[PDB]
Formats: sequence, C-alpha cells, structure tokens
Amino acid sequence: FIYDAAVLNYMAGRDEGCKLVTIGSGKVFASTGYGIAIQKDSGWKRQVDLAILQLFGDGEMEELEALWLTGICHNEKNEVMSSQLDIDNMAGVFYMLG
Amino acid sequence: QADMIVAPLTINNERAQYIEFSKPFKYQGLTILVKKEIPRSTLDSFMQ
Repeated sequence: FIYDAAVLNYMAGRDEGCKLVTIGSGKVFASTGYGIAIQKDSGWKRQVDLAILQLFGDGEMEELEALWLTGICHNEKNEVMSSQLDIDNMAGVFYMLG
Repeated sequence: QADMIVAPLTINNERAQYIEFSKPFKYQGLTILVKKEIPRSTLDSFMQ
C-alpha cells in the first residue's frame, strides 16, 4: 500500500499484534511537509509563520505529538517472535548430502 | 557584503525576523554524540 508517511506510521503504531510494518523502517521518498493554504498575496502570512516557529522554540510541538501521535507497537525492534524451520530455510543441509 | 547564503543554516524565530529563508532542502534535528565502549571478550579456556 503506497500512501503518505505521516499516516502510515500512525496506523502501524496503533495496530494490535504488530502485524503491519513500514518498508525501510520509516523511509520517505518525496519529503514535503504540511502547511496552511492562505490566500495568495495575503497579509497574514508573515505573522502566522513567526507564530509556528515560536512553538518549536518553546517545545510545544513535541507535547502535541506525545498527546496525539503516540503508538504502542514496537515495530522498530527487529527481534522476530520465534521462527519455524521449513524446506527453504533448511535447504543447505540436504544439498550438503547432494 | 553578500547577497545569498548557501550553507547549512537552521531556521528559527530570531533569524526569520530580519532575513527571509526558503523551503528547507534537508529535514533533520539535534542529537548527541558520545564515544563508544570496548566490546571486549571473555573466552580463553574451556574451564570457564
């Protein structure tokens, strides 16, 4: 499923059983962030930009991410929950006899 | 003395009130660098 990286990360982190993961462990391919679409040649653009840049300095953006965009599945950890040996997995042993 | 700046230059509130930036060409953040430890090894004789 090919979609935007700000939503697929949230869905994978809020899925029970950890049965959905993202290719590349959070990899993007066309980095373009969000934004507010003000009317062209408006007079509020400069005042809005200085307000957003102020929230980063005070640390008020990380709290919002922690409140809303927090997940529980530890898909970052790569420890596979056990495995079962099959013919393809156990293929070298037979070809040693081959 | 200069008309433009082409270098890694983070954007924040203080610098944006005087000069004008553009859309970032690199998204990143801040992190901490520390020295690694010696992995070492403890296996010399089978009497261990």
